[PDB]
Amino acid sequence: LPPGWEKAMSRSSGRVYYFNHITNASQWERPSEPARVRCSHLLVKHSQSRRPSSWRQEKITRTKEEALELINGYIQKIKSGEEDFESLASQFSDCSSAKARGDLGAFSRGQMQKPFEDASFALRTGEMSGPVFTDSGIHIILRTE
Ligand SMILES: O=C(CCCO)NCc1ccc(F)cc1
Repeated sequence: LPPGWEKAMSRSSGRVYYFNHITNASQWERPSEPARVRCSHLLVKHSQSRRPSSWRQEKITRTKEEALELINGYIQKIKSGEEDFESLASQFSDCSSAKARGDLGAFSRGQMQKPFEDASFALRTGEMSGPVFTDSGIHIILRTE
């Protein structure tokens, strides 16, 4: 029963699943620290972001609820294989790292905003987060190293 993870029950199907309250990931199978990790991310900003502006939009006006809907939609397409994380990050991430397919490079604890850092270090290599909230907006995080 690894830390961060809990058992839960599907409302629609009644089948057990597992949920991580640090990364907001959820999955059906029973789940399986380094100085540094490397992550990519897809950021969707909203009107309450620290700076409501990006390379995509001079004035970001979408609500925090609308931003969460967009994040949820991207997660669905990534999990179905219909779209690649890197493709969606390049097209739709409100972070300048979109130009690098979302790649932020490597970082230690104490550099990123805390909810982002905690989710990044709690992911296993290759694992992707659910929606992660920071003062910048809502993130999907992919731990690559
Ligand atoms: O430089 C890299 C990747 C480095 C090698 O892995 N990405 C560009 C970038 C990173 C963080 C940003 F906040 C904005 C842009």
